[PDB]
Amino acid sequence: PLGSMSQSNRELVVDFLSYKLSQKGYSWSQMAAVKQALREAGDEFELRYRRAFSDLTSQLHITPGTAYQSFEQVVNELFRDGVNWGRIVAFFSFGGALCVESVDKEMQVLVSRIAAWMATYLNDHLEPWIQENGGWDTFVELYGNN
Amino acid sequence: PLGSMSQSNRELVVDFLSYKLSQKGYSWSQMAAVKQALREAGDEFELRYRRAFSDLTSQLHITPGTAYQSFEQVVNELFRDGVNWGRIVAFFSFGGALCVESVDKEMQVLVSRIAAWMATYLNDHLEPWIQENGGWDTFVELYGNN
Amino acid sequence: DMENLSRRLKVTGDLFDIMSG
Amino acid sequence: DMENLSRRLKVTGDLFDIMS
Ligand SMILES: [Cl-]
Ligand SMILES: [Cl-]
Ligand SMILES: [Cl-]
Repeated sequence: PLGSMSQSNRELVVDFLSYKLSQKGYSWSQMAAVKQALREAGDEFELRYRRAFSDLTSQLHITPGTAYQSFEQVVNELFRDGVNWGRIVAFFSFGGALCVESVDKEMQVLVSRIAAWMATYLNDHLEPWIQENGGWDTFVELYGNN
Repeated sequence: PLGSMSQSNRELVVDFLSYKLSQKGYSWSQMAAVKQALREAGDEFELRYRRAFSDLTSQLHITPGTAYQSFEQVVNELFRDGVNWGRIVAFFSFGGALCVESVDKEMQVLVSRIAAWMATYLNDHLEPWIQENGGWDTFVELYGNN
Repeated sequence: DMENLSRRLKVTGDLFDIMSG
Repeated sequence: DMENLSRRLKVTGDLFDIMS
């Protein structure tokens, strides 16, 4: 389709430069500091999780038709008795692991759905707590450069 | 600034999932496979460059008034006697190094300018060669790991 | 089995939350 | 200065191309 080649090249440029800037430490915007601190905290959460247990989502049997119900049950229980930044990192790590299992077991259709379920839960049920506890700036203060 | 409007919670989710999937080696789209292949080629190229030579970032003097002429001079000579994928990788790594040096020396305004220079050179002068040589999917065949 | 998973996530999240302060 | 850099980019580019 008209213009698709040009647009894709622009996205490669943007993606390459953002990768290199964040790779060397430079956070050039606000959500850039949040993303970088979230990626780092997710890697640390996964490292601590694997040292104590088996890897995430092993023993979780996901299929496309049942995945939503499992996601909904895990996330509701994770935040049942409260929210804190550590549990929010767990929420992200869980979704990441769900997507990895999905691609690994050849259910790639689930990836963009899991992203929608996470964003919905994030906006509906975590953003009010986030706003009342300093916003994403506070998260960056607590987990950035880690 | 690079990444002007990727500020939503939805994009934070998409960004984290994308980081986890590519960290474990999985691509959710053809475009994702190109981006991953290009980031890793850049990492590998710059490592080989730093061992044979100085830092790619131990650079010539960048200023806002001379950055384009430096860029144009280097790029035109890089492709004067022909194009191949290794030189296209070198072209991305060079732009990335200009951006890093620009931010490091407090000329952040140049990042978006360099991004335009790269997209413009790519779309006007490399895109014909890319199409005659199997497109970016052939790059992934040759430089992807998985 | 999904019961056990969210408990592992919650206790690991809380350990993280503590050590971040 | 820039003649030197682009020579290093080109020869590193070509070696990487040959190896892939
Ligand atoms: Cl957005
Ligand atoms: Cl990514
Ligand atoms: Cl993508």
